[PDB]
Amino acid sequence: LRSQSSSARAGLQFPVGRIKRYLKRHATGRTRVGSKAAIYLTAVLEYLTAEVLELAGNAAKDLKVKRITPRHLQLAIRGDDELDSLIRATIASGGVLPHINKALLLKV
Amino acid sequence: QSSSARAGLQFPVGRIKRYLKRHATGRTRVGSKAAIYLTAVLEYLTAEVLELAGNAAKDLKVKRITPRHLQLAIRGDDELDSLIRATIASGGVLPHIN
Amino acid sequence: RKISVKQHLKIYLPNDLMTWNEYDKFYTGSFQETTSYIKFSATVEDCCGTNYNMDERDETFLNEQVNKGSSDILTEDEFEILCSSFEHAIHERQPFLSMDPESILSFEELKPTLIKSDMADFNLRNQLNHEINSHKTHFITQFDPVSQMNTRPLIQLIEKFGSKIYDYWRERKIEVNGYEIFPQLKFERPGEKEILNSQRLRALHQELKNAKDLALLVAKRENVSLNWIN
Amino acid sequence: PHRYKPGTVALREIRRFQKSTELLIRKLPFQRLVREIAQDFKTDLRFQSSAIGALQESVEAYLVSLFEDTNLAAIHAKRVTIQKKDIKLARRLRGER
Amino acid sequence: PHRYKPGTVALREIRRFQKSTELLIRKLPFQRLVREIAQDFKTDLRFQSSAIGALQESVEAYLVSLFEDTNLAAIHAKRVTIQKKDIKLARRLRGER
Amino acid sequence: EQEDTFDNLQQEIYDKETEYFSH
Amino acid sequence: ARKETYSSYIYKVLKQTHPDTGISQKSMSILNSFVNDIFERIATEASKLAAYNKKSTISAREIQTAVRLILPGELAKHAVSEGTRAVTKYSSSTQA
Amino acid sequence: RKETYSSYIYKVLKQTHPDTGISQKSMSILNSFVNDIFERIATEASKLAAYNKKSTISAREIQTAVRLILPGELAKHAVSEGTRAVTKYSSST
Amino acid sequence: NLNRIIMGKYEIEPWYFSPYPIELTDEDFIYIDDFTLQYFGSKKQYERYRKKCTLRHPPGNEIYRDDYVSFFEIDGRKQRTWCRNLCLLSKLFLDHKTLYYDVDPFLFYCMTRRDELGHHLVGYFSKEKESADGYNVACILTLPQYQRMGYGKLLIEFSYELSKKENKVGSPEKPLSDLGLLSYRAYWSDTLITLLVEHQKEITIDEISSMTSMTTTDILHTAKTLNILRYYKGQHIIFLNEDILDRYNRLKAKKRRTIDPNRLIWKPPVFTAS
Amino acid sequence: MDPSLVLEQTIQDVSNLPSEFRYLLEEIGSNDLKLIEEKKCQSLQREKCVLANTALFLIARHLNKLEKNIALLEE
Amino acid sequence: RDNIQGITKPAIRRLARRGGVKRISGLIYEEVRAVLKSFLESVIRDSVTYTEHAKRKTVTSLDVVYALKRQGRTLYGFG
Amino acid sequence: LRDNIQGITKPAIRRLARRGGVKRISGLIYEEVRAVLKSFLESVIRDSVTYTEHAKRKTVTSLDVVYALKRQGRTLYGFG
DNA sequence: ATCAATATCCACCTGCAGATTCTACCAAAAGTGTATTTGGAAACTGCTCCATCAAAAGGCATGTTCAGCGGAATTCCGCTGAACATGCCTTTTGATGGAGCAGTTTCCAAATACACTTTTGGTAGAATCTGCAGGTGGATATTGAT
DNA sequence: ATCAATATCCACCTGCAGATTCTACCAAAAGTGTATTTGGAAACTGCTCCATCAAAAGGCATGTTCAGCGGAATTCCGCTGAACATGCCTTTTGATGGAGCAGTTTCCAAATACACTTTTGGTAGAATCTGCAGGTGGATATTGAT
Repeated sequence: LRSQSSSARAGLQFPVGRIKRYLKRHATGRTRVGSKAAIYLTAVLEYLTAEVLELAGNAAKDLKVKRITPRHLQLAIRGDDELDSLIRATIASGGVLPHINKALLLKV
Repeated sequence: QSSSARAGLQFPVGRIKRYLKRHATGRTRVGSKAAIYLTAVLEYLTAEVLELAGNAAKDLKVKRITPRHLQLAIRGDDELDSLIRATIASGGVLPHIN
Repeated sequence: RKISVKQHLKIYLPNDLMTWNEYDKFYTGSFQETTSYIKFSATVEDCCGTNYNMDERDETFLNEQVNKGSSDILTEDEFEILCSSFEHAIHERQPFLSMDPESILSFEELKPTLIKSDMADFNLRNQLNHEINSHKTHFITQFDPVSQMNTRPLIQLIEKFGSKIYDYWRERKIEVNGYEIFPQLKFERPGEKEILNSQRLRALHQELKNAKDLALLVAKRENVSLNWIN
Repeated sequence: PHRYKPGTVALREIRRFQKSTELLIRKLPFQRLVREIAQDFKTDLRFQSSAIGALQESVEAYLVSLFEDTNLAAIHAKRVTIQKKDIKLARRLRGER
Repeated sequence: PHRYKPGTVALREIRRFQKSTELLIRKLPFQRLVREIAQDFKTDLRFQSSAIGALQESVEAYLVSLFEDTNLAAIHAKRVTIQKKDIKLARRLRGER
Repeated sequence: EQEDTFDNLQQEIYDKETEYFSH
Repeated sequence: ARKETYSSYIYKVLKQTHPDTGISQKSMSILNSFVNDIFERIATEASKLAAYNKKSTISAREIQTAVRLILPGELAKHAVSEGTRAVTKYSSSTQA
Repeated sequence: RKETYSSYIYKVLKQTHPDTGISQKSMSILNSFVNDIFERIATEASKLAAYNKKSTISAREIQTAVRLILPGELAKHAVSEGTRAVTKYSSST
Repeated sequence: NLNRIIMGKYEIEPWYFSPYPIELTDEDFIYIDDFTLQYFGSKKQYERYRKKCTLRHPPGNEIYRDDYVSFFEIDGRKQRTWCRNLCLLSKLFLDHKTLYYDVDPFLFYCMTRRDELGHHLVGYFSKEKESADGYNVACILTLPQYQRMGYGKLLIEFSYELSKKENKVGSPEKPLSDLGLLSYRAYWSDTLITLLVEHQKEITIDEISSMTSMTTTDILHTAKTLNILRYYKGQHIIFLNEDILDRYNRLKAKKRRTIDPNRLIWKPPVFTAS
Repeated sequence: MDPSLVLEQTIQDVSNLPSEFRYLLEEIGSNDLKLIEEKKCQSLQREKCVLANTALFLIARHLNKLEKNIALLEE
Repeated sequence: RDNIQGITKPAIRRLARRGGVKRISGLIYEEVRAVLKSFLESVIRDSVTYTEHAKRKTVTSLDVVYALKRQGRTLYGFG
Repeated sequence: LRDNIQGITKPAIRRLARRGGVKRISGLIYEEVRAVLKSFLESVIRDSVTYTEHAKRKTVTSLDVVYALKRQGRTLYGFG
């Protein structure tokens, strides 16, 4: 709509110069190709935007219109997509997968 | 004269500095730190080697071979966790039987 | 947006919120089923034998016109078979027949060819008859059609009547350039419309031959069961 | 003077507590352990709350995974009581000599 | 004929392959099986035959990995043989993903 | 008048059963 | 008192996914650390791969293979896709 | 077309017992051992290189790194020797 | 259409326009028999084949018959000539295959019925004699003799129970038949509710590759057919659903003619020469 | 051609006569249980040699190509 | 001093019934607190070295959690 | 282009478990230890081929599988 | 306790690759000076935030019985560790053999560093309101006495 | 098995952090318009590698076996936990209290890039000895049945 773009070229959603001086502050090599240094918008987006669609139903199931943390690494190791990298995430009281042995219940 | 002999021990310096140049993002650093940074291999590379040779007293395998090398530095146990990560061309394992 | 995976569970109960006119005389007769399955190993081409039959167009000169004063009785069952033969009794020896129906080769030089020719190795059962001694009865299977208990050998159709078989077999190749009444396919192309011998296999002449000697008496326990009625 | 079959309210405790993520511990004796065992190496050292809490629950996760682990090790040997050296070899097999 | 006892001649064969360290597998069925399960998700990917040397010692590495800890699981379980939930416990003990 | 090849042939199969396909 | 605030972008996109939806803040810092940790580790890997390729510019494509490899394959495909649709609108140094 | 390091390891070996000999699975395998312990010290350098919170790097990061990565007695006498050698480098004016 | 097909009982106007007059471009009235089902145009060779009757059961190998029908498995390599020619019936009609090479090894399963007039050739679906990409079923056709009973849908009840002793997967191929969908999912429809009525335990969707032999790229594809994938309750829940309370009453109160896994004899072959 | 391609033709049917072994011999010994009591009746004879004939004809239609494979692989 | 019994069978009653075991060997105490303390004094000791060479004898969580991110079980969430 | 499986390869166990000090086995875990070997290694060789196609190579190297083995995280001797 | 056939230990003896320590050749990171750096060395200030008590109540030890559950061995069996005549792709064994290297060579896209630059996210931090973690009762799920 | 005592589900509701979201400044950059540099790309191109190609040795491998011992299933002594009522201890949530840690200053020790100049640590190399794996031969462990 405008000639002045904020890199409006991406419909963009993430801060850009911040990732560029991120790129300047770990910067082991000297060069990361700059038009392809705009791919890092895909570097952020994804599973965080996957969990926000993942975390819908329980929040209304426990009748809660905003978000609280603790139901999340439970579904992470339950989420078969991310669970391979989801080992090093440990949370301040964000939980476990709780599970009871069926063999614990002797039905007596 | 040499950065071995100016540093006065066996090893030279600045190439490993260039490796930490090719490791770098602060992009420059002091020349005088590097020799003790260079020490880290030395004061490592002792910690495994002739520790074999207590077994050399009674067997005369006077060339070092690889499965001879891993015989009792493997028993030099204080680093040994870090070398379960060490893999190797046909290393070998030993008993602990119950 | 993703799709499901293994290992999971299912919640079951809880609180969730004009008929063509001519087949009746064409097929009657019954098939015998066994109580078990069938092993079948005979080709469908020799179930047909020849894939050749001849329609009304030439046999309106002969079936109701020549049978009037024929000395040997002339049917149709003897004739349609013999003129189906010799196309394959000569197929080894003119694969350059292709280009011209003027190059049909006449019977006067088919005399040493087709008289002692052998139709896809035709005559294999008569030298198979002498050790089998089906000499009284006549060599019939049901893989064979029943048109051989009635029909007669190849000689005394030729050497009584042979000068009039090739004759109208000749003129009706040039109108199609030598093709058959059924041109075979579009088979000029598959196109569109319009050291091992020396170790173990030498029992191949031992483990199928160990019953060929039995095979001369696989008949004999039924070849003994025949001469009793009459 | 009436009680049900012995063992039932533990199941309730499983439900609520593995369901829970509220902590357990007084901060003080835990960090008193860390201070007694760290002041030896240099006196006058302090610490921050997220460490004690997360360290607590992380080693809880450590142990409680070990508890279920040797649970199915005991019923793997078809029993319930785990041993010491069961959890030792599991954790040895997790990476610590 | 004379026949050795079950186990103590297994003890010398324990000592025999402990006395071994050497090469395990043949070249061929391994290299082709991994080659064809790579052939699918890209048509024919070359392996350095030297790196097939690296692959043969690589599959040495996986076999020594899994068999050292299956040894240790068997000596956990009070059992002479090894089986499934040994390796299940070891794998989730081991972190497959 | 007709039972001659009928009785002098039937020892072959028990001469055949242990002959070839028993080994 | 000298920081950056990262819950807003996911906050805006969370309401645009789920219409009136708020946040808890701890997970914000959890996953910001999580994403830049796994990002910097694949960065160090990618730079070393760009060292032992002996050619001196890090690309989109090799780190993209990294987020095809250790990122999981469905959302890896999603990653390639959304990066490519980003770049196929990253061509407009033009009028339309 | 490469450098070697094991020659330095040989002269260290004659500083130790010069007596022993060389197999070449063992010479190549000590070469790979020393190469990946070299990259190992490079790696723990990377992590300090991150969270120094610094931009131009000190030498106490070197001393503390060789203090911090490694077990008790070998690393202690290591850092003693390393300071000793660089201080005698410094005395070698 | 051209040169319309008088085949057995009920005729058809042929579907793809003229691969009956490939070179056959002058006649009108075409007479088809059943056994080898020869595509005879012309008149007075065909009743001559009624003199030529030697076959009361066709060349089809048998691993099955029920009370009613029998099943055919067709090695087209022993009988060479005709065992290509049956798709030319399809090439007039179901054009979705190739005649590009006179292809040697390719496989079938055709189909028949025991009629007291004789064995009744009643159609086929396609097959491959290999192991490449699913290689069981590609093209569904219920022949223009007769369509409208249940065997009009029972072409695809055959690949899967072969896969039991075969112990690997069979998977349909890309030239689909459009009406075959109302067999395709319709066959796989009640299969999902089979181990649903029991087995409330954990299922893996390749344990139904040990139950139904289905591949991962397609066992999920048939899953979302009944959009059966509710979540955010604790797992991916199949959601036992009130509409489907019918046909696991109606599969057992309006039971339908399916087969038995025991009465069949087959063993896996060996692929040898090329 | 070679000795190697001669086995390729001579296994499959060679593995199918055992199917013919496992299919044919049974009904020879089945249609004959009732008849010795007689010792249909006068017109059933025409089939009993026919199914014997396929127990006779079934073997030489192969040898017309088969036995001459020995001669070309020996010369 | 000897406050090892801060963690005990009430503690591991909760955090061991959470394991789903029922009957502990009711002398697991010393060794579980041992491995607990091995992790903790190890991880805090090199955290302390970092931060008191950064000249600070309190410790944040980030350094200590990177040191246990060497064993990989990293807490996040407080910066 | 042999698109056939031979992966049920071998009870090599008979010294897979005499390298260690463990007694008799009787197995049948063969199939899945094959599978777990193959699955782990295919996960690491798609790594190596992605490396090699970053280098746009046809093959993976001994060096490349060294990159694989360090990056799953057990460091490899003998091969640089 | 004892007989007696297999398996291994140590000085001696022979092929077999080869190690190593340097000659031929190199080459390029290295040793020290000089300018200009600049972050940090190191100290100063600000103002803390990890440390000190006081009132009650809320969980742990110790119970007494019990007890559900094994702790260590019974009989069986099965299935198999140690045997085995006799096949197997494999292994040497060079050779074919051809084709993506890698190492040099060679344009340009452009990333990156340069200085400007219109606005937009870090924080100060309150309005306000507002769902929101939970107190208090109805319907009902679980579960023991005999 | 049919009550009655607990326990989950659930309804409706009670004083909050406190989210949060917002103005408001406000630093404060990240997008705007050039510069200078290359590393990318890639391309050319002998070649050495890898995948076959074939064949007498060929140590395992194949099915096949034979009669042993944990595994399974299964046993009573004996009880360490386990069920919670009575006794007791350190607590949590509220009040002050101080030397050390965030953030900020002046001087300095060291370092980039450069400019000189070179040894030396590096590569392919093949002589000599030789080290080592490997083959020979007598004396010493090691078990299964009687």
